[PDB]
Amino acid sequence: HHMLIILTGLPGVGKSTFSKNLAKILSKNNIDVIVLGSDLIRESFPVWKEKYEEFIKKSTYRLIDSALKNYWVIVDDTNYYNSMRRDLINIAKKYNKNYAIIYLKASLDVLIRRNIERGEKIPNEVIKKMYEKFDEPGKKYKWDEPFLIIDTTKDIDFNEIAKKLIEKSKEIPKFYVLEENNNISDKIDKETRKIVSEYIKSKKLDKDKIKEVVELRKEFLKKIKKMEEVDADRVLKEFKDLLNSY
Amino acid sequence: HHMLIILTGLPGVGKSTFSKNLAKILSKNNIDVIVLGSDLIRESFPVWKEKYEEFIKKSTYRLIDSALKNYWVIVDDTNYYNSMRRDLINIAKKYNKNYAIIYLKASLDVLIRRNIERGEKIPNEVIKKMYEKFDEPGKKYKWDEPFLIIDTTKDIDFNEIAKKLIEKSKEIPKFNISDKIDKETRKIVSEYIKSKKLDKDKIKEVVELRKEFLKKIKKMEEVDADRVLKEFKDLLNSY
RNA sequence: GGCCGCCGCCACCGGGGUGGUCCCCGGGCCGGACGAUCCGGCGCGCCCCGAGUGGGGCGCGGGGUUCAAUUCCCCGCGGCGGCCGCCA
RNA sequence: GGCCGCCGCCACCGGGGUGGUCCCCGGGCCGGACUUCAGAUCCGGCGCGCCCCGAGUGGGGCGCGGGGUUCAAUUCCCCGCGGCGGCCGCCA
Ligand SMILES: Nc1ncnc2c1ncn2[C@@H]1O[C@H](COP(=O)(O)OP(=O)(O)NP(=O)(O)O)[C@@H](O)[C@H]1O
Ligand SMILES: Nc1ncnc2c1ncn2[C@@H]1O[C@H](COP(=O)(O)OP(=O)(O)NP(=O)(O)O)[C@@H](O)[C@H]1O
Ligand SMILES: [Mg+2]
Ligand SMILES: [Mg+2]
Repeated sequence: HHMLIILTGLPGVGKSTFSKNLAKILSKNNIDVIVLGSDLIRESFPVWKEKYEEFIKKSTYRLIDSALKNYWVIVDDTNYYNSMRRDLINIAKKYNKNYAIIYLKASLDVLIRRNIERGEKIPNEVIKKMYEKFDEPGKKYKWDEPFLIIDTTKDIDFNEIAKKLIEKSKEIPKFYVLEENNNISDKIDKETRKIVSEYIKSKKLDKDKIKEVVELRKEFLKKIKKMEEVDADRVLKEFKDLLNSY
Repeated sequence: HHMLIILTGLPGVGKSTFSKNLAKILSKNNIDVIVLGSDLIRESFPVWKEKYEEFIKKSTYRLIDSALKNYWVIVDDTNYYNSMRRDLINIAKKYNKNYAIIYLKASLDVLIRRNIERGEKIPNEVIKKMYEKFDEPGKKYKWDEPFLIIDTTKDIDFNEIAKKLIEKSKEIPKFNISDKIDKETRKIVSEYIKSKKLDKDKIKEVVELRKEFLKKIKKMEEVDADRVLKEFKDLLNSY
């Protein structure tokens, strides 16, 4: 069906650009997609202020969440922390939708250069620190491993990428658990095991004979799971008797 | 406090531009303000589709709503219908905040000119019809009356506008027994008048009789409906 | 990136049990005796034996307890995860 | 923009009620009743208009937009004037 696309990468690596191109392709593919990012709101404020961020984070997540109920969502954001990427995944987990992390990278070189061409709104010094404190996706959690790693300096086959994503959208997202396909059959197993250990201690057996006692139980148990009705007490005696006449 | 500023005007009249300016000024005035408009989300879609509108509307209102809890909010939208403007007011009504409608005007001429300059993404034909069906703010409801009417063709004193708004933000947003005796006695009198067909002079007395009785009772502290109503009926029968 | 938790380190995969030199359930695969069925088996390393096919022995991160450790204790490696680090 | 509607025209202001000649509740003011002052108390009252009497100061008549159902209209109905709203129309 539809899925959540999480982007991750340092400022200026080309995330927003990426989003719009990827978004157009996906459209041509008859896929309703929307690009959401914290900036949408953050930049709706004439000025920036630390106190705004709480609201911004909350407002952004709400959009993604409500948007993910009906459309493909490409999250255009830094997500330089893994716990952020997690938060975004829990949204897809919540609506049981497939999710794909796309990590865009580029050498600090290209980043500093592009930031200078932007007026250096964000001090080069910051860009440098972020590059260092950035959480390499996949390095800590397997759920964090990137479905793709894109190098914005080289070409990009948006058609191939769109193809791969669509195919993953069709897969089954197993976020938590499943079952595929008793007590008495089990109690006989456990008990016979203890009985065999008792017999082995009372006869001070050697390696050779013990292996027969073990095979003796194996044969015994096989003969029993063939019989329909069985009683713990009864069987356990037939076993002890079998061991005594060994 | 903080208030909800509603913008209204045809596409290209200068709404978004207006918002950014008004927001900057309000900022220097130590006021936390945010600019929100349906376009924010609509344009987050690579292409446009009728079915997106529902989400776009709902998602936008949610933002304005959650934003108006902590910040001033300038709604940058066309809102060419009054029912739309109302729906935004209901938000301010909900949080009991002041609201100010700002109508941006411009001759069809300036609009068509500006639309051409934008690539005419919106066919001129459309701009023309929207102009012909733009609900003139105030024309139907007093609550719709514009706090201001701005002509984007002439200059704009953002400092003056900012001052007026601030001042309006400070204004205040607006948004038994004795009775039962009166009612019943009235009924009793109508009943008595039906069962005896009195004369003009006579009924005038019955009415003055109730008048005097009622006055005598509003003097007594404790009273019981059932009880007094009986004393009245008895007084009626003994006259 | 910091803190902490669960698990694996018995050897086809998954799940589970267990002081027995492993075992049970499901799946897969291989071989032998007879075509389905019956029976046996399954990884890596090292060593011995056989002209060869093949057969057999030893071991399974380090150490402790024990007749015996996959299991129980301490340590080491690894797998997975949780919380938080939040325009940067 | 389309469709539907509410309130006032009882009379200090606002809300409301009720076929009883009006009233109920809150506000404001004026005055009477207990003051040097001030938070308070109970109680009478409060608008508009046309005509007349004060040979002086005040009081008297009647009406409360037009008509109808009525013994009685503030109330119920039709219209007028005055004030206000609801739903919907939705990139456009
Ligand atoms: N594939 C690309 N190759 C070269 N330059 C690119 C590419 N994509 C984007 N750019 C340019 O790199 C600069 C930043 O791109 P942008 O998409 O804004 O990055 P971003 O990560 O979204 N930035 P930010 O939102 O601040 O984190 C602009 O000059 C883009 O035009
Ligand atoms: N005060 C102004 N005087 C003259 N031109 C203006 C003014 N304000 C804005 N413009 C120009 O008018 C064009 C559109 O302005 P814009 O602010 O986008 O209007 P809008 O109503 O927000 N448009 P839309 O979002 O499509 O409804 C741009 O060229 C603006 O620069
Ligand atoms: Mg960006
Ligand atoms: Mg605009």
